[PDB]
Amino acid sequence: DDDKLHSQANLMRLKSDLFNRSPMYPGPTKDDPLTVYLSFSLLDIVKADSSTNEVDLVYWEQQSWKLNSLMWDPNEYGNITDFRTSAADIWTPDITAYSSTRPVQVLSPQNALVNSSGHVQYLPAQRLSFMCDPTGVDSEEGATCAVKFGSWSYGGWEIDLKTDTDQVDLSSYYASSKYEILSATQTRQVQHYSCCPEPYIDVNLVVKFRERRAGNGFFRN
Amino acid sequence: DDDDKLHSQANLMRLKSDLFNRSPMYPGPTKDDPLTVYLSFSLLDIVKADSSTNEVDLVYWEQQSWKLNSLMWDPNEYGNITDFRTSAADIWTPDITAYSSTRPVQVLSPQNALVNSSGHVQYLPAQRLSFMCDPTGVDSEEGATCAVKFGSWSYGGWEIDLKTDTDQVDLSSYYASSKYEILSATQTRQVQHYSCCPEPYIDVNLVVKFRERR
Amino acid sequence: DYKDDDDKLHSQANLMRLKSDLFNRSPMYPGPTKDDPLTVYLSFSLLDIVKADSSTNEVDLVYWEQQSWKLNSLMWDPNEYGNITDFRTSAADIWTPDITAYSSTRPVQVLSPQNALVNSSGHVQYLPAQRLSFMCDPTGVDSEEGATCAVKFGSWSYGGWEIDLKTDTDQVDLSSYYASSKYEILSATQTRQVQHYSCCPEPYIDVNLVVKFRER
Amino acid sequence: KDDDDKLHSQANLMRLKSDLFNRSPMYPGPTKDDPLTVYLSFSLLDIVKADSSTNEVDLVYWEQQSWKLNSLMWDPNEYGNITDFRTSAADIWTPDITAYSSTRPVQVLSPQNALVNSSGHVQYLPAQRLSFMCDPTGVDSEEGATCAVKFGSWSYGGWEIDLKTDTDQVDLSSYYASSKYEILSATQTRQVQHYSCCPEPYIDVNLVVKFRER
Amino acid sequence: DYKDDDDKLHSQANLMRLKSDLFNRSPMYPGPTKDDPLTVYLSFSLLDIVKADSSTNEVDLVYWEQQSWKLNSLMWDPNEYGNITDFRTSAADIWTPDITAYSSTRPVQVLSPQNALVNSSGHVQYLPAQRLSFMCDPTGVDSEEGATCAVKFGSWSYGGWEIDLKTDTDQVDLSSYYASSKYEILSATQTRQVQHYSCCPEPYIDVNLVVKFRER
Ligand SMILES: *[C@@H]1O[C@H](CO)[C@@H](O[C@@H]2O[C@H](CO)[C@@H](O[C@@H]3O[C@H](CO[C@H]4O[C@H](CO[C@H]5O[C@H](CO)[C@@H](O)[C@H](O)[C@@H]5O)[C@@H](O)[C@H](O[C@H]5O[C@H](CO)[C@@H](O)[C@H](O)[C@@H]5O)[C@@H]4O)[C@@H](O)[C@H](O[C@H]4O[C@H](CO)[C@@H](O)[C@H](O)[C@@H]4O)[C@@H]3O)[C@H](O)[C@H]2NC(C)=O)[C@H](O)[C@H]1NC(C)=O
Ligand SMILES: *[C@@H]1O[C@H](CO)[C@@H](O[C@@H]2O[C@H](CO)[C@@H](O[C@@H]3O[C@H](CO[C@H]4O[C@H](CO)[C@@H](O)[C@H](O[C@H]5O[C@H](CO)[C@@H](O)[C@H](O)[C@@H]5O)[C@@H]4O)[C@@H](O)[C@H](O[C@H]4O[C@H](CO)[C@@H](O)[C@H](O)[C@@H]4O)[C@@H]3O)[C@H](O)[C@H]2NC(C)=O)[C@H](O)[C@H]1NC(C)=O
Ligand SMILES: CCN1C[C@]2(COC(=O)c3ccccc3N3C(=O)C[C@H](C)C3=O)CC[C@H](OC)[C@@]34[C@@H]5C[C@H]6[C@H](OC)[C@@H]5[C@](O)(C[C@@H]6OC)[C@@](O)([C@@H](OC)[C@H]23)[C@@H]14
Ligand SMILES: CCN1C[C@]2(COC(=O)c3ccccc3N3C(=O)C[C@H](C)C3=O)CC[C@H](OC)[C@@]34[C@@H]5C[C@H]6[C@H](OC)[C@@H]5[C@](O)(C[C@@H]6OC)[C@@](O)([C@@H](OC)[C@H]23)[C@@H]14
Ligand SMILES: CCN1C[C@]2(COC(=O)c3ccccc3N3C(=O)C[C@H](C)C3=O)CC[C@H](OC)[C@@]34[C@@H]5C[C@H]6[C@H](OC)[C@@H]5[C@](O)(C[C@@H]6OC)[C@@](O)([C@@H](OC)[C@H]23)[C@@H]14
Ligand SMILES: CCN1C[C@]2(COC(=O)c3ccccc3N3C(=O)C[C@H](C)C3=O)CC[C@H](OC)[C@@]34[C@@H]5C[C@H]6[C@H](OC)[C@@H]5[C@](O)(C[C@@H]6OC)[C@@](O)([C@@H](OC)[C@H]23)[C@@H]14
Ligand SMILES: CCN1C[C@]2(COC(=O)c3ccccc3N3C(=O)C[C@H](C)C3=O)CC[C@H](OC)[C@@]34[C@@H]5C[C@H]6[C@H](OC)[C@@H]5[C@](O)(C[C@@H]6OC)[C@@](O)([C@@H](OC)[C@H]23)[C@@H]14
Ligand SMILES: *[C@@H]1O[C@H](CO)[C@@H](O[C@@H]2O[C@H](CO)[C@@H](O)[C@H](O)[C@H]2NC(C)=O)[C@H](O)[C@H]1NC(C)=O
Ligand SMILES: *[C@@H]1O[C@H](CO)[C@@H](O[C@@H]2O[C@H](CO)[C@@H](O)[C@H](O)[C@H]2NC(C)=O)[C@H](O)[C@H]1NC(C)=O
Ligand SMILES: *[C@@H]1O[C@H](CO)[C@@H](O)[C@H](O)[C@H]1NC(C)=O
Ligand SMILES: *[C@@H]1O[C@H](CO)[C@@H](O)[C@H](O)[C@H]1NC(C)=O
Ligand SMILES: *[C@@H]1O[C@H](CO)[C@@H](O)[C@H](O)[C@H]1NC(C)=O
Repeated sequence: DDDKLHSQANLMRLKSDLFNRSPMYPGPTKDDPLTVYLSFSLLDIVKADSSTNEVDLVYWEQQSWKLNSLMWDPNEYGNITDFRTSAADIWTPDITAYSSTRPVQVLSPQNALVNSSGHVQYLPAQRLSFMCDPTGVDSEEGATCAVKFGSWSYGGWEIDLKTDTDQVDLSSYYASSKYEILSATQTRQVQHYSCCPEPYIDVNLVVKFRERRAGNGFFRN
Repeated sequence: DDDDKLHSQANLMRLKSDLFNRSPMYPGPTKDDPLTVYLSFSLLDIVKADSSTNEVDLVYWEQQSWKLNSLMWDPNEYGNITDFRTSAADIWTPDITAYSSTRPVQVLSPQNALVNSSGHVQYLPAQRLSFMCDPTGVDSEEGATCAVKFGSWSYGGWEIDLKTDTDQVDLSSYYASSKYEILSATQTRQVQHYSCCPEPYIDVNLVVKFRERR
Repeated sequence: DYKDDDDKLHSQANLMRLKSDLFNRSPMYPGPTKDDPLTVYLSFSLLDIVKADSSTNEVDLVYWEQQSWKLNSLMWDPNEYGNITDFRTSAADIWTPDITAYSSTRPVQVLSPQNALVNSSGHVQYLPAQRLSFMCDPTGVDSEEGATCAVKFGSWSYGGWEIDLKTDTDQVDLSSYYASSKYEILSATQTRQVQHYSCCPEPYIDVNLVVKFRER
Repeated sequence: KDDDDKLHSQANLMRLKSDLFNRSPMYPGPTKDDPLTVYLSFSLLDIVKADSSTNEVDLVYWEQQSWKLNSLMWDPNEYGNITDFRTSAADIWTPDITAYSSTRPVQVLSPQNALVNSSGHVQYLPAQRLSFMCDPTGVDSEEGATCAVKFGSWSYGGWEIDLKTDTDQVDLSSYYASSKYEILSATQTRQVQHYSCCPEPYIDVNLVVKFRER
Repeated sequence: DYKDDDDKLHSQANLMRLKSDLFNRSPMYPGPTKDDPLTVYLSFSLLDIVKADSSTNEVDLVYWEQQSWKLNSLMWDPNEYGNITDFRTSAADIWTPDITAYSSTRPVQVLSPQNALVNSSGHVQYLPAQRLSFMCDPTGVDSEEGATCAVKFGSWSYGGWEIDLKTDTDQVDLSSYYASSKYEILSATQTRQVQHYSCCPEPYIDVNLVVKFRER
């Protein structure tokens, strides 16, 4: 049972070495660029407001990246290959929804997973209000909306974005939602501004949805 | 007698300082240092059920308990203190969360925890929760049925194992004049597997059947 | 006069010296224990019943809650500190009890600066003004007999062997109640209660606030 | 060269702030032996909402507060002739003035910073949105509705803090011309309150506003 | 590449070194004075008119507000810092101006991470995205001429001798305005104004944002 206090001490020592004994990573630069992978799972479309043209979505947004400053040798740490930590202990990217109408709300505990090769996985669940015209949601063809995500302060030469797939994950979508999903895609886009040389990257989340019509009966999920 | 109670008070200051200021905070469980967390619910009120958004608002107390070796002490060195209350910010707490909440949880009680000499912690946040629920049927005799799963957000079953003492949600505090009456409320431990990973994942499924008070 | 100015200066330095000896000398009070229990006195003054929602069965109440307790670690000899017999300070500088409404439906909102009064015998007086939403069925509010609701207040984490709760009176103070409120108060009472549970030896104390009210 | 003088005046300001704030313990607040006079004045910006279902009204206003501390004085000659500065309100003591009949926490609409001058005067001007207890009945007639809310210290009696007003007329010059509600009059009046339990008098400023639908 | 990783490490150290020298090596900037006046450039990009409330005469606007200024104490020689000419940093790490909307009815809400760009000549660029409720009478929004509203922005505590405000253009940027908004913009202008008060010698500067809009 002295093995247990031992591995606890190894973890404590690892985090102290990583966090306490080095200054926090200052973020990416044009000389030290970063790639952030984004992926979305849509959970629920909660509300569509046709008087303001705002829609409210609940989703999980997976973010991952890699820092050399987060690497270690599992063998000096008693074979710890990964650990959970508070997101406040690490640098995280400034990714944001460009068309939000209210401050995004965080639904999940804010913690991340770091492994020995320096990879970070951060998966905040969020509630978002964003600009969307729901017109046609009460029909069978439904309504279509889009919101773009990306760094607020960094261009493409500092932070690049990529997605693993263009399919947004619907496997967790709430089956009894007021709204059913017809389709959801997530697409990397490159934009330029005349005033500036560098590219700007965003991931475009496009959702087609309609009012769910129920039969009379219990729909179980 | 009044000079004993000053020692008593100094004994706790000393115990608190020895636990909290001497080693670092517990950095969560690991695969080879896993932790069991007991979870149990007491439902207070169903406040609102919204047909327009399909969200329901529950008020409840969520009882969490676990045990840490680093929180143990010998009461004889501490003036026979067997336990104390402390701010929850002073201790590690599990990341248990409702998977299908639609709004940030609202905290209805001061956040303090009880720690006892064998290192067991008792944490009892009272909360208001909005979660995804379709209230249809709430006006029938059969009523409406909703489910919300709770568990660790970031830790798997090899790190945090999750348990209940009973599969019965505690109704003894449920508000008798609520707009909604409770037909049944259950809390069931479930084990889940993802094809992506060998690790089992644990949740407690809170299932509630309810209808408008008639 | 620079004699008056010096006087002012010396008296400020005295209060500063008192506060520094109390607060910066010994670690903050760790809270009460079985061997060192604390008595907390509660009293309520009702200000407005702002609304009653019959769709959710919630009521919103504005009130002032007076809390007071004594700590030996807050005591001083006024002779050593310029004849200061008391002072006002931020509620953050001192231990406060964990008293909470057991049947709130939303986090309680604090309406007043959070400051407390401390006296040389170690007594603390703290009067937060608050707005609370709590579970109440306001059926009958539209009839002469009115509606009745109750909410219990007490320590969330400390049982009766640690914190003992008491009331000055069993009569809620109505003297500051808003005369133009949508609801008039038929009566309000505040009563200490002691509860025991099969599971546990320790008694649990609360103060039970019962308000009977109807539309103006 | 010119950048040198500017650099010097910055150093001067920083030196003054350090001497005032870092080089001494903050003012403990007023006492019976060291009382403080606080000047209060109101400018009404907008009556936003009048809710007849709850009897609450929502006002946007700025509240001017000023007082003088000997411990904020300095000789401009030792400070590069700085006669005043702007500072964060957290850096200095501010009085506990409060609306006694508020129904929700006041919302702060302006950056919280104060102006301090060499003679020790502080000027602090928070812009606020306030919901308070008011019965709007009559708001739909030509006579209008009347409402009053009292402002004063929460924790200090008249022997510690004394309130004064510059004038009994509330400043309307900034009132929003297109507001849903028109102002017939607004007065701000110092009042002395007595309670049976206590020798100490209690001071407040009573803000009375007559208004009607525009 | 392994030596390529040494170079990245070195560049991280350079930036960390830079920030440490700017921030931890001096007391905070105390803000502007009449002897060290400051010019702030303001520009607006209109995003959405979310809601026009005719029962309260409040309108809710989503916009980006670009603020730019220059501090001598933020300058550095890139040659001493590995040729870094700019960096991003948390807005909390720097002084920021007190610019505020004078006719807001609710606290402004921040929609974007608060970080700023600083470059070697001492220029800062801060671009908060915000949602603002302000006093506006939406009458005529359902007609052809539409409705017209205006809100003034400027320093809350500094006069013209300390903070001067400019705009680069009198034209609000509409290129990002949501095409599907409930409301379409007929025009938006942003104009520097100089306010004078009888009581005071010092002028007070503001930027007046005027928006003419109607139901789509
Ligand atoms: C610190 O950072 C700074 C800023 O990042 C950096 O300075 C810049 O460095 C880069 C890399 O050197 C420069 O970008 C390059 O530009 C090259 C083209 O410019 C050359 O040709 C220009 C045009 O000449 C014609 O036109 C003019 C009229 O316009 C006319 O008078 C001429 O006669 C001629 O007809 C010319 O203006 C320019 O001359 C300037 O710069 C040189 C050297 O810097 C200097 O000697 C001169 O006196 C004068 O100041 C120059 O001759 C371009 O070819 C090159 O692109 C190649 O490499 C890139 C990758 O680097 C590839 O993408 C591409 O495929 C090519 O292979 C590159 O884009 C930039 O112009 C520098 N200067 C400034 C101010 O931005 C420093 O180097 C950094 N310091 C350190 C220590 O790292
Ligand atoms: C700091 O602040 C707190 C309050 O915020 C102050 O607390 C007070 O402390 C004093 C001193 O301990 C208390 O006085 C004592 O009271 C007890 C109990 O009797 C009181 O309450 C009883 C029921 O609640 C009741 O029997 C009594 O009623 C009668 O008596 C009072 C007059 O005292 C009268 O007003 C009533 O009409 C009744 O006739 C009474 O309410 C009492 O037993 C103590 O008595 C003895 O000791 C005193 C000297 O202390 C002596 O003079 C007597 O002869 C006797 O020997 C004592 O009177 C008071 O109750 C506390 N009030 C509280 C807690 O709110 C505290 O004093 C402040 N400190 C300082 C330094 O200012
Ligand atoms: C700092 C704020 N920032 C937010 C921006 C905002 O981007 C977007 O909203 C956006 C991006 C790609 C495609 C469409 C976008 N978009 C819109 O343009 C409106 C709508 C809400 C939306 O989704 C992110 C990228 C870049 O900053 C890294 C910006 C660009 C960099 C450059 C560009 O100026 C033309 C542009 C900025 O204007 C400011 C900068 O000037 C220094 C910026 O505010 C955003 O412009 C859209 C754009 C800059
Ligand atoms: C990090 C966030 N986290 C939240 C999750 C969320 O879990 C659930 O929502 C859930 C769990 C059991 C049963 C039903 C669940 N569920 C749903 O799946 C939708 C509905 C709202 C709901 O309640 C907790 C457990 C685990 O993390 C410890 C997750 C799984 C671990 C693994 C799994 O990937 C296949 C899965 C994650 O996708 C991410 C991970 O990849 C590293 C995760 O986001 C959640 O997936 C549902 C699931 C992970
Ligand atoms: C820590 C949370 N705490 C809140 C409680 C809550 O108290 C009440 O809600 C309550 C008390 C007396 C009478 C009625 C009460 N009540 C209700 O039960 C419903 C309604 C909201 C209400 O007012 C305060 C006192 C004590 O904690 C010091 C509790 C008791 C201690 C003991 C008791 O268990 C039987 C009881 C607790 O259940 C938990 C404990 O077991 C771990 C507790 O959650 C509360 O029980 C009501 C009760 C505990
Ligand atoms: C500490 C909180 N405090 C708020 C009070 C509240 O003041 C008012 O509400 C008020 C003041 C003057 C005129 C009318 C007032 N008033 C009302 O009383 C109802 C309505 C909301 C309103 O505006 C401020 C002044 C004094 O505090 C320095 C109080 C008085 C000091 C003394 C008085 O006891 C009778 C009175 C207090 O009751 C408590 C105290 O006991 C130590 C107090 O809570 C307030 O009483 C209204 C009154 C005390
Ligand atoms: C400190 C608070 N402050 C906010 C003010 C508020 O500014 C405005 O509201 C404003 C400014 C320019 C033009 C129109 C303005 N305005 C209005 O006045 C009403 C309407 C809402 C609006 O936008 C900012 C500028 C200056 O402070 C730097 C003020 C002026 C400086 C001077 C002026 O006194 C006459 C005036 C102040 O009254 C207080 C001061 O006394 C020291 C002030 O509160 C604001 O007056 C509008 C005005 C001062
Ligand atoms: C510390 O806490 C645990 C529970 O959190 C206590 O364990 C209990 O032991 C008592 C023996 O009287 C039993 O009532 C329970 O069955 C045990 N708990 C559980 C969950 O089964 C332990 O005794 C506590 N130590 C004390 C009280 O000092
Ligand atoms: C730092 O940023 C400033 C702008 O904030 C840049 O200065 C601008 O340069 C452009 C192009 O020459 C000119 O229009 C003006 O001289 C500047 N604009 C403003 C607002 O002053 C500058 O390029 C940057 N400095 C360095 C050296 O990188
Ligand atoms: C860490 O995570 C990355 C991303 O999934 C993975 O490719 C890598 O193999 C992991 N490293 C270790 C040692 O676990
Ligand atoms: C305190 O009071 C005593 C009288 O009891 C007096 O002699 C003394 O001067 C006072 N102390 C101060 C500092 O005023
Ligand atoms: C400081 O403020 C007061 C008014 O509050 C004014 O009378 C005075 O002139 C100012 N400065 C001084 C006294 O030098």
